[PDB]
Amino acid sequence: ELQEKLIAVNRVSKTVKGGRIFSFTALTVVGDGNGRVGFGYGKAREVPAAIQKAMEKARRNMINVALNNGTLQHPVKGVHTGSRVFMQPASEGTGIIAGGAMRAVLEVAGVHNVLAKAYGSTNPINVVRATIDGLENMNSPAMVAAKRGKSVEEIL
Amino acid sequence: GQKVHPNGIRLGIVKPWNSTWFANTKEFADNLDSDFKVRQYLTKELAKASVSRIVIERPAKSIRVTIHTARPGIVIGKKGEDVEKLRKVVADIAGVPAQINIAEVRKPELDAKLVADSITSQLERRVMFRRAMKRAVQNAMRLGAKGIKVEVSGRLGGAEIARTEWYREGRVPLHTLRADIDYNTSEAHTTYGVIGVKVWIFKGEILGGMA
Amino acid sequence: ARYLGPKLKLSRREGTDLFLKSGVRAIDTKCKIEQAPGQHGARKPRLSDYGVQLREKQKVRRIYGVLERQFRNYYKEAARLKGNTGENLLALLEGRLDNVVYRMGFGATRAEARQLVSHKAIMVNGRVVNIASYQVSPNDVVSIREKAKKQSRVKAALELAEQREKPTWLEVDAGKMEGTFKRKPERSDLSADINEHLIVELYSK
Amino acid sequence: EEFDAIKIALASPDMIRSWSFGEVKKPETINYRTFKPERDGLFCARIFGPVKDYECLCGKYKRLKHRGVICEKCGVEVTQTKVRRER
Amino acid sequence: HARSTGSYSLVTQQPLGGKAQFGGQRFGEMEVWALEAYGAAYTLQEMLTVKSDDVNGRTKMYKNIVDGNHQMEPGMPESFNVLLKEIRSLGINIELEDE
Amino acid sequence: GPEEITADIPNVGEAALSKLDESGIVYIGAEVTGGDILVGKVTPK
Amino acid sequence: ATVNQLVRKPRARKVAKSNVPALEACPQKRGVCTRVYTTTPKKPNSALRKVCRVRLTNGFEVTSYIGGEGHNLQEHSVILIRGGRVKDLPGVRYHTVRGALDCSGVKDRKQARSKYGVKRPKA
Amino acid sequence: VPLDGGRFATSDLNDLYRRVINRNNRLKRLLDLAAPDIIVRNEKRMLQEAVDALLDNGRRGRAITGSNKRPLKSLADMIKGKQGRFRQNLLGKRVDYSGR
RNA sequence: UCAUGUUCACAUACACAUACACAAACGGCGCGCG
RNA sequence: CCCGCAGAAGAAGCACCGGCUAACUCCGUGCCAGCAGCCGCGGUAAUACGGAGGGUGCAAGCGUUAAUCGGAAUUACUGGGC
Ligand SMILES: [Mg+2]
Ligand SMILES: [Mg+2]
Ligand SMILES: [Mg+2]
Ligand SMILES: [Mg+2]
Ligand SMILES: [Mg+2]
Ligand SMILES: [Mg+2]
Ligand SMILES: [Mg+2]
Ligand SMILES: [Mg+2]
Ligand SMILES: [Mg+2]
Ligand SMILES: [Mg+2]
Ligand SMILES: [Mg+2]
Ligand SMILES: [Zn+2]
Repeated sequence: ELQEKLIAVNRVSKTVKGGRIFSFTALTVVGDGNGRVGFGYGKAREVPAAIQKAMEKARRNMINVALNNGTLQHPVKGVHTGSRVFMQPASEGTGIIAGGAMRAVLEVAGVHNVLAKAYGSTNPINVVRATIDGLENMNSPAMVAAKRGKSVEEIL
Repeated sequence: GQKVHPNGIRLGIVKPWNSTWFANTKEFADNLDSDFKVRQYLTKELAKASVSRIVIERPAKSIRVTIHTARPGIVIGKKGEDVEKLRKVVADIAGVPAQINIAEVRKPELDAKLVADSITSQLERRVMFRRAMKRAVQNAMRLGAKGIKVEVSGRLGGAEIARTEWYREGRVPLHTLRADIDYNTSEAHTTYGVIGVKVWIFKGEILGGMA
Repeated sequence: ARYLGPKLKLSRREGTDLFLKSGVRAIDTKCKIEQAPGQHGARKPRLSDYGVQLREKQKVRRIYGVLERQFRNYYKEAARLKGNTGENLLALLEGRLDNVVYRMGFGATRAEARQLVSHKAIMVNGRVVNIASYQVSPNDVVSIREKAKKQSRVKAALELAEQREKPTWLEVDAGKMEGTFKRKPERSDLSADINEHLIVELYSK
Repeated sequence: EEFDAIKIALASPDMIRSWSFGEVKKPETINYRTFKPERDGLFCARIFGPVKDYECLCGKYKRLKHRGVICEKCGVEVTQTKVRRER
Repeated sequence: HARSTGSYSLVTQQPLGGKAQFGGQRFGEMEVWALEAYGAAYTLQEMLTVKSDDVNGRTKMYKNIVDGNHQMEPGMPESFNVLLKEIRSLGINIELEDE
Repeated sequence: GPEEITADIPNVGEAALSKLDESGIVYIGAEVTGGDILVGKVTPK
Repeated sequence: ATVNQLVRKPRARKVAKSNVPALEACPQKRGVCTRVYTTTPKKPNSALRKVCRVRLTNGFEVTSYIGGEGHNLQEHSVILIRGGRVKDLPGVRYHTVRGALDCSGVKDRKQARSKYGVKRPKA
Repeated sequence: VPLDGGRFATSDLNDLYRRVINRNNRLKRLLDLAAPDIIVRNEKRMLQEAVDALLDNGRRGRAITGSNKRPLKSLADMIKGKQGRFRQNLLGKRVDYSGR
């Protein structure tokens, strides 16, 4: 049921006594499609085993994001190692008009209307971690009104 | 590094010979030549019968072929007709009266030469070598082999540079002379050359040493 | 301004049936549809993402017979019209007059419908329209004129339209050789396989 | 549906229409070379429902995401084929 | 002959009958009076629904048995829904009722 | 389309096919049990 | 940087120079080859590529590259030149136009004839 | 259901509804083409005498048949009695987990 | 105490095995067992 | 603009196919000839040079060069850093 898709399969290397030992790392993102997402990063000698380990890691440690009807709650910025991300909620029918890995994450999280941009570096790993950060640190009216102690109609 | 032929180094200790006879220096070479010819023609004929192992045994009055394969139905057919015809042809090749006996191997997945022929057929029909090897290893392990190790070599998937890929699943000890390591090799003749295939299959450390 | 090459070739390239022939004879009998066109057809190299966006665009464009400049113009018109860009694009493309003719069945294929609309057999509200890409507006009485109302191919295509399943937003009377456009088609009233989003994002790259 | 009694009566014409999902028109069932049900015959997949497990007849849709869309190639509803015995 | 599970008929989902088919024995009419003549109600409920006819309950039962839970959810047999439609296929409006 | 009798059966290995001959019929004198393939028929598509 | 410093001395965007100055923002310019010669490329390539020291109309003297397989040019020849660097001839920032005043047509080109100024053969 | 090769099992009701719908197709035609009383009383009789088959074949003067005088089983023949739902499939039915 | 080493040149997203899921049905006519 | 006239009859190119980028095989040649927007290809089996066939993309045009903006958060007021 969990819709899952890989993003980047890179071939990394380690030099050893004889020559070079190659190895692949696949970074995949899974999500139920209703608001719970999670990314995983696997590495192995072969692409299939790599992807499968990545997907196991991703199927564990998923998070919740306070969703509002296939779009976000408020403009949110996130920063990780090199990537910086700006994700803005958008109107109905806009589409997931965003970068590559950003598209992947938001799409499996289920968000169908979002304006995104990846300032700074574009390294898929950091951009995905920054997107997950920017999706996590988004609170919904319920959350914020609970946190201040009012009604949902007082904060709006 | 260069390895020792496992079946060879285990001969006498664990494995039994293929050919079994005694003949003095005058007869020996001719015995060996006849056996080479009969094995040649036998393989060429039963390319499809999945012939694991021939055994030649001539008790000085005849020749007894004992052929372990997985398709007695295919090598025999209706009422031993192909059997007896092959027998008369073997008799003409060898130059003595002949006799064929067929043994049926139960697990076609655990015989080295059988696995080799299967992988070679897959490669000749141009399947993905990686997937072929993986499926072979899974078949053998799920059948229950204590260990198995396969290796394909050369021009893998039509590449210019050759290299050797190999998988090992479980434990396959070679230096343990009392370990029944089945071994075999094969050649897949593809449009880019020969692709070699080696298969070790470790079945168990048999301590008594029967034959 | 028109594609003049083999049609089943396009069908093979897409993979699907694009309905470029009348469908009297089965496509499996006319060609190996399960195979890409040419010597190097039998191969599915993992398609790129932009590649599949392109493929969807080509599928729709070669179902409808629209060159890419006109198709990008349609895309822009859709971007202008408010609402959902995909459904709007489908609305324009379907509202094409040659498409309305093929829909009401006065032509075996959309190619034949364009042929007759070009050779002046089609009249909207008594005014003979010669441009196949005319934009039929809602509640337009589009008729066939007499001179090509004798056309044997026209009548045979009427029968084959009775063979096809009829669209719901078009009221066409065969005996009177007269259709009427009533309402813009719904996405659900068009074929479902085509994904709006592919074309949308492809042009909004 | 849970219940706790049973009632029987004559069905008025409007009730009988209400039970309907379509009106049958053609005296036919399935083709005699291929074996698709002939539309508006006694098996028409758009009257009663789709034949394939959770996927549609015209081929346009084959995944639970489309569950409950009605196509416009032939007009079938994509739904549980189990309901083909219900309607 | 013996059957754990296997085929079911198409018109109504009760098991096939046979040895030439992997069939279930008929718990026929007289046996049901025999259960009713003990107090045995749950046995009967099972025998003619969960073990037999209820297209949900039998797959939930099977899983509860492999789980070893020894519990059933009994529902309502689909052969009886066949009856309703075969009457409602006459102009006879039969229906289930609530209170 | 037309069927074939064969040993080239899809989705089955020598573990079963060992009793067929090369034509696609069981050997006479084969001793058989449940699930043995006696005749390797196959259908197109 | 403080808004105050930016006020005192605004930000003046980096100016990206022309990559082809001798064309003077004009798509092609005429030339008269002073000297046609061959030069060897830079690592890792190896060839003997054909280049002409050419005198523009405006007075600049550049080194133009001679595309296509085979040329019939010499000195005192009127050519037309366009932009684009060769790369493996460091210091050559112009191409010659094939099929121009003296830059003749290539022979037996059946693909990219528009690139190389060759006629449409008997078709 | 198909059986041994490309043949459908003669599935009785679909022969009865086929009778009805054929007759109804004709009757709509002959009504709208405005046939005279004697013709429509023909088809209207044949239709009433067909729906008679579909409901309870054989309470008519004679049961209709499609073989060597085998009467086709109609709906009311599926409800009632010794081979019909109430006795055959509801009151007592075949069960899994059994053997003999 | 102990210098130098000509130029270029080294495997990459799992789009399956005679897409996932999918294991024999209904009526006569008989014979026989209980 | 309309009506009538006979005839498929009078009307298809250009670029690209190693990756970015949609779309491959054979031959010719052998770090030569050559290509090239960037990475690179070519030193006797060239999917990258040339030819062929095949295909892909645009279409009465297609490509090349020149020019600006965007991409470039790459003068960072919105929106950088030491
Ligand atoms: Mg400069
Ligand atoms: Mg020196
Ligand atoms: Mg050095
Ligand atoms: Mg490509
Ligand atoms: Mg070129
Ligand atoms: Mg060559
Ligand atoms: Mg290239
Ligand atoms: Mg080339
Ligand atoms: Mg134009
Ligand atoms: Mg800027
Ligand atoms: Mg900086
Ligand atoms: Zn559909």
